[PDB]
Amino acid sequence: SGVNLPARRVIIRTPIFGGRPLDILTYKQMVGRAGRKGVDTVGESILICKNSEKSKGIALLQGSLKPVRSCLVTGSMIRAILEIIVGGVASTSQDMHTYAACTFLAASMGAIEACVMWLLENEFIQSTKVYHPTHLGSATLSSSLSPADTLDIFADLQRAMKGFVLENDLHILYLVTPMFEDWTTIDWYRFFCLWEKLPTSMKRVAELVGVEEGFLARCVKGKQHRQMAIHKRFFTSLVLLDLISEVPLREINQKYGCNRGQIQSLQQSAAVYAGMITVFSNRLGWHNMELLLSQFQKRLTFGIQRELCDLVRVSLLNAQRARVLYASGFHTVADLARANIVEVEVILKNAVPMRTIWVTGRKGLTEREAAALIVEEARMILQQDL
Amino acid sequence: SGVNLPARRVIIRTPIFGGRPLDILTYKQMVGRAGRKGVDTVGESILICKNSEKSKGIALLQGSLKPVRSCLVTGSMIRAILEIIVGGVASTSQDMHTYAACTFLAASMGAIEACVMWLLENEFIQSTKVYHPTHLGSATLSSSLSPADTLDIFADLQRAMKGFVLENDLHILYLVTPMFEDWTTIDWYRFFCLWEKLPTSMKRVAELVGVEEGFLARCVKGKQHRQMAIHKRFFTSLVLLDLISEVPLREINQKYGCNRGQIQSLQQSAAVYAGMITVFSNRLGWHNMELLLSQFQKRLTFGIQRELCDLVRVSLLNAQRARVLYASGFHTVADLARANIVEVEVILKNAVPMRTIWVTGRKGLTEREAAALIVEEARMILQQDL
Ligand SMILES: COc1ccccc1-c1ccncc1C(=O)Nc1nnc(OCc2ccc(Cl)cc2)s1
Ligand SMILES: COc1ccccc1-c1ccncc1C(=O)Nc1nnc(OCc2ccc(Cl)cc2)s1
Repeated sequence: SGVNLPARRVIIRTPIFGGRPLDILTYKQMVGRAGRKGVDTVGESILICKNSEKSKGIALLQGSLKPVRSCLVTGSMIRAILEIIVGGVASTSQDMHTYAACTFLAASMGAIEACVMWLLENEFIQSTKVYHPTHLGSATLSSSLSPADTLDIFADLQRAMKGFVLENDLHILYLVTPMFEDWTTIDWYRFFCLWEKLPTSMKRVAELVGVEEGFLARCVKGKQHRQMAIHKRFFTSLVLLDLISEVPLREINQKYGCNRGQIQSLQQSAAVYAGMITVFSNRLGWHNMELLLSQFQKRLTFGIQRELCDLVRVSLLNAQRARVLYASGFHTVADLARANIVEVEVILKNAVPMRTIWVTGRKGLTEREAAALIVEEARMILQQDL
Repeated sequence: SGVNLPARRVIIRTPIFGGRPLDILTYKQMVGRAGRKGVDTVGESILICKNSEKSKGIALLQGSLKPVRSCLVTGSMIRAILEIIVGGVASTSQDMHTYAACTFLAASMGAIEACVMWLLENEFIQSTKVYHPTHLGSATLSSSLSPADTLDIFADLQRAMKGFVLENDLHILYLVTPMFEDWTTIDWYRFFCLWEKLPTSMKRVAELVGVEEGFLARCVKGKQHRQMAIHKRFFTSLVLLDLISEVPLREINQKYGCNRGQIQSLQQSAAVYAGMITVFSNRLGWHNMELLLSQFQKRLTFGIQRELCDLVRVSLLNAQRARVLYASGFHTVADLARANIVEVEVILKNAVPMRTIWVTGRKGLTEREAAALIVEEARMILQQDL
């Protein structure tokens, strides 16, 4: 389902993918890559099946795509009703049913009343029965979060304001940690070990958010839907703690047991969540929390420290071409606009963990061209932003 | 002792000033204003005395200024020793006594050893006996605070990081509140009344810093050196709360019983203290507290809200020419650089609580000239800062 990568022959080892038969859409997506346009005369797809498996293989061969659905009480319809009401585009319930008469459900061929009742009973919307957005209802639509999740997000942030720990970045990370989902398979023993070795200030954040020690890779070590979601959020917030501490990905993998792809996926998800939480607090008139969260989206997107938050504005300074360029004295995009060209070439030549330097979207770049583009990007950034 | 304000005749009602005889330096300062240069031929000072008072009056007439002193264990010598050691200008104790051989005490004609011992026993300085600044010793010299006060300041900030209240500005104000000193005569009943009417979130900050209700304008209402310094800091932090809430000075005076001169003096002192605390946290590697405190110095210097923190950068927008200029849509020094000249003239003409507008250092300014200078200052600010 990703990038366009055609191959002359596509061999699909087994029709059973992950314990379940291969999806017909997935199978079509795979076999559509068989054959390079303008190079090959034909393209070949070979699905390797056997014995009984032969039946599922022939079903995939002769199958066709399933019809499209709507997926619309439900979270999607709640989101849609909130989106229209809070935007001011629809006010009366007659308009509310008119809107549902414009959806895919109306084209495929009660719920809106239930959605309006749920939004009214949860203080997302006020009734005068003209429906008007509240402050929480406006903040949910602004920070782009599901109204189902926004209730617990509001409760968590409101509890965090009452007591906050400013001597580390872990409390500002537990709030921007999205969830556990399935980003990794948490090892309980490993978690408990890390916990037994946290600073004298972390466990303060751990107990201020809900984590424990009697249930913190303990009971589950030798073997509750919210406490599981807290510890699996604490561990997740510990990993991000090492991501914003510029710990190398291999060290994070060794200490936590999660591979680098999972760590990168988690950091991207956490940066998205941090941006959403920042907007949510900004629209709610929470100035003492939005100010704290305003930098963690960048610090999680690039996995950096605060010092590099100005250097990573350059498109070619991710988290290691900016740290080696920061240690040499360049700590600001201003010092990098006139940064001696050949100098940054030498600095990028040093510290190796022709076009060896790889840039996202630029593929491989030679050291000289890489740092030349770095200084040019710094010049553009500081020149067009004022 | 203030500005140069000469008068033809200076009449000093009584030689007894504030229950004590008038200082000879103060008397000379008063009577030096008798006579305007280039206008009067002579100047007259008349000290009105009587009966016994006549003796103190004639003593003031025939008195002379006392000799200068040095005022240098003592807090001044501790400050001087810390200043030289942490600056790196002096390292060995031989150099430390050489420094004291350069002071006014050496010119007027043990202590340095006691000061070094006090700085060593309080972790301001490390001994290798070459003396080197620590992180706390470097942070004390950076944020310009007395090392005597910096210990309790460090303890208070360190306690605040563990538990902080971000849902109001009162916790960020209790840390930047200098002290009680004598800025006002606190009325206990009034204080207790205000306290009985605080938001459901203030008393959280009050109990997180040390304030109580059993002793909060209670016992002292019907009638301990630290609890007195906390409540007298809580009340002081409440007043500043109304100063940064843009409450009019007369309303603050009515609700708190402190006149406007005392309130302005307190707000200036608190802004100075906020700047010092911000630098102290900046040099200690406290990024989650320096970020919170980075705006309160301005918000206390001008007694404004956050929205006006960009408008008050203009020299002629204190806290009421910026609020009336903010309500009309100008919320940034960018919108005020091209702000229609005649438009801001009309806006300044409105909202009155020829040169009626008074500007600090510009004396009285006509509305047209005032807002013309306002837009010119905005242009200069946004033009020379990038
Ligand atoms: C909550 O918003 C986020 C902020 C940071 C990072 C991720 C998200 C996010 C996360 C999950 N799902 C969605 C979003 C999302 O992008 N929502 C957005 N809403 N507005 C945006 O700006 C676009 C824009 C701005 C101004 C104008 Cl005039 C027109 C368009 S982005
Ligand atoms: C703690 O510093 C404060 C900061 C804000 C407001 C009040 C104070 C304060 C309060 C009580 N006593 C003293 C101060 C004071 O100004 N100390 C200062 N130290 N350095 C400064 O900047 C001058 C400077 C800067 C850079 C160079 Cl290269 C040369 C000189 S000011």
